[PDB]
Amino acid sequence: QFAFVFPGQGSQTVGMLADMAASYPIVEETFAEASAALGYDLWALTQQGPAEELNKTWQTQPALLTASVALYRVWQQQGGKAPAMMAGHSLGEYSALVCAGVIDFADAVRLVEMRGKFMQEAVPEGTGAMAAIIGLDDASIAKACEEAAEGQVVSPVNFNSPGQVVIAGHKEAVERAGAACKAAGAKRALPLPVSVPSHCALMKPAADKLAVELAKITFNAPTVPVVNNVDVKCETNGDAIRDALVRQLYNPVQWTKSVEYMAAQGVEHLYEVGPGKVLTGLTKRIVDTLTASALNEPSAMAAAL
Repeated sequence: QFAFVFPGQGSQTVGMLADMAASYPIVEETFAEASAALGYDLWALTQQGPAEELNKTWQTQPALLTASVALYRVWQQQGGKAPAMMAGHSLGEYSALVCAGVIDFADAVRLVEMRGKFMQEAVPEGTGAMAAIIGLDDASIAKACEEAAEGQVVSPVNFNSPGQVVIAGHKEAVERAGAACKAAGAKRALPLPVSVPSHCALMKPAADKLAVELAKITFNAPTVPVVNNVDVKCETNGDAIRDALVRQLYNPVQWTKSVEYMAAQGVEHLYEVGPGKVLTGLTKRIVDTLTASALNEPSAMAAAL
């Protein structure tokens, strides 16, 4: 039994899905529905860039959501069975929720565009930072972050695997926290091309505004279980899912535990339904008997079907 996992911001690249689109017309059909909802040509953006445009997060998010949904749609169209469960990393949670039938596709597309805008404006450029902490246990990182905060905000924001954790917050505190992490034994503290300090308390006022938009959108019951980032819970009540998306934005993404949870439910393989191979690469680092592979190239897609 397999699950579908859906990647988040960082997995996009200019040219993504080009080959899948050439094998499967539904890809561009899907991107055209999205483009109609956004008022610009999403496909052309993903194929032509430039990268700097594709990496603006109010454009990244709809781009990635649409990419993942298109891949899902290819799977379904070609007779693929439903996954036992789904989970999506950050933005990817929206993708899962679309594919599980909870949010209308066009609704989600507009939604994550607004999400992106709320996030971007949350904090002035140059006030926030993210760092990748490499080779330190979760708990030592939390302590390091607590000690370093000193009335500013910094905390773990992605638990991606054992020994791979992202922190974020105010620039200065993220610096303090990196250093404390090194002092505690971390192999690396690598600064990321971030700005937007997502998934810490700085996103609150963005989350409040997201809540207002989410309430405008019909949420349906999921047709397959979706394990959420915030609680590692499969909610089925629309308003509970809604609430989980709000809380998701200013709380850490529990990817490690979500992947452990899926394995604990009997899942044996994760298909990454999205561009890139980020989540695929995490998988074995979380549970070394779990396998994973990506479904963004036609051959892989065929081999899996």
